[PDB]
This record gives sequence, structure tokens and C-alpha cells, in this order.
Amino acid sequence: SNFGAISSVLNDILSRLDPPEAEVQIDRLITGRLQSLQTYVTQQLIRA
Amino acid sequence: NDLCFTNVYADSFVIRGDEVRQIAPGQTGKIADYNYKLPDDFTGCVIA
Repeated sequence: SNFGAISSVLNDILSRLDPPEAEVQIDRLITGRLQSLQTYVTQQLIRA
Repeated sequence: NDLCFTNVYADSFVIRGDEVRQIAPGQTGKIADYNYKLPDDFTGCVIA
């Protein structure tokens, strides 16, 4: 998934916006993937 | 007026007026990369 970034793959983000103009993109990627994993673990706990 | 710090540092130099905006973290320019570089995780003030 993308989560509103300009590229889903992280390697593209670091290779186009450098560190100082991409950390927001990594920020969004990290928070989105973390939220997805949180939903997954919650569902897994319910099923368990 | 109501803070304290471990240590205070000052940097003084001479630059052209058109290149004053180059003094900021994450900016790209000849002064930025060959003359004076500022860290991304920086906190300070600019006076000119």
C-alpha cells in the first residue's frame, strides 16, 4: 500500500527526496504499517 | 529570556545577500554543501 506517499517502495522515497525532504514520507509509511500491524495483532488476539 | 543551556556557540561569516536564504537545514546550494552545512536535527537562530 501507499498511505498517501508518492511511492510505496521505500527505496524510491530515499532516492528522490533525499533525507531532509523525505522523512515525512518515511513517517507516514512507518505509522501506516504500524497501524496495519496493530490491527492484525488485535484481530489475532480476538481469534485466539 | 527564561531558558538555560549547557553551552552557547556563535558562528560569524560573510555571504552575499541573495544567498542568505541558503542558511537552513536541508537546503541545497554551493554555500550549503561546500561552505557551511547545518544538521537536520538543529535548533538555533539566524541573524544577518
